[PDB]
Amino acid sequence: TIQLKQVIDLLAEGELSNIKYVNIDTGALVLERVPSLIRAINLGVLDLHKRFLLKEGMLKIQLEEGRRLYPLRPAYQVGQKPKPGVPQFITEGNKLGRQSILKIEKIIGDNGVEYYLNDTWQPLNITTPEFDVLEISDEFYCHSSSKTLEVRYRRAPTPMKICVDNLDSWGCIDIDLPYTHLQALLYFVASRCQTPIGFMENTAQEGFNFSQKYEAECANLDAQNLRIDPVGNQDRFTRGGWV
Amino acid sequence: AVEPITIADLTEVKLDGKGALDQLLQVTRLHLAKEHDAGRLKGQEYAAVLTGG
Repeated sequence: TIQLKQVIDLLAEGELSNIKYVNIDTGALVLERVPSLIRAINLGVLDLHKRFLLKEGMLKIQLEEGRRLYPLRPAYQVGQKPKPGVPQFITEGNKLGRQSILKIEKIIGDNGVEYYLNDTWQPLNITTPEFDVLEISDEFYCHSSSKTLEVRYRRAPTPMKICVDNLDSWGCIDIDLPYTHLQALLYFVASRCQTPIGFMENTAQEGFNFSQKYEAECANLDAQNLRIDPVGNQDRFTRGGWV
Repeated sequence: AVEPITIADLTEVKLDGKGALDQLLQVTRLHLAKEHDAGRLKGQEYAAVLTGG
């Protein structure tokens, strides 16, 4: 799910050719605003991961009786930096970053049971008070019979860190996307960069046009169904009674 | 003391010549180039202004 940054910039030359970002007026060659371009591209990738799933992750929480709030932050995760004031209880899963948890979706115990999320008055309900924290009531401990939990959530990749010495290559960086959403990302970046420039009648609408094309492309990807889509088929016949 | 002003004096055909027309066009190009280098001109107003001028 990777692409060389080199290819991306070479292609974005073909749509940013009007403006400062990539061209000297004479002998149009890429400038050194590459930092700003990278900062825009990362935002574009995050937006695409918002619009389509494209990824999902997993954790594993080791419970501790009498605890009320379990935050999911990269200071509690094994292999991260062990801040002394916190006990590292997240013992397994994808390395956690600042933007990794877009939404928690499933909670599965060690017994194979499936608990309920934000479904009030359900038998064993788990509540998220702050979108990245699990609040576990005492009734859960009363009737849990589970020493650990498995969490699944919608992910977004962690962008690679650029550096002033890394300005040498900038071409070994790898964006994390399938190529389809590359074609879409091009329009996103072009719109964002071209918006605040131009004073002529036809040159003041390029940002708007690129936004329109971006939306059209997203709709086309949805129609072609090039993203993950689970579909549920319960049993309903093993409960005992529907047969 | 009679130097005859000629078409060469006005402008020689080369782009980088020393004719008055050539150097005026060059300075206009430089100003527009700096304007485009700053985030203020697209690559089409650059042509429009020159052709008008």
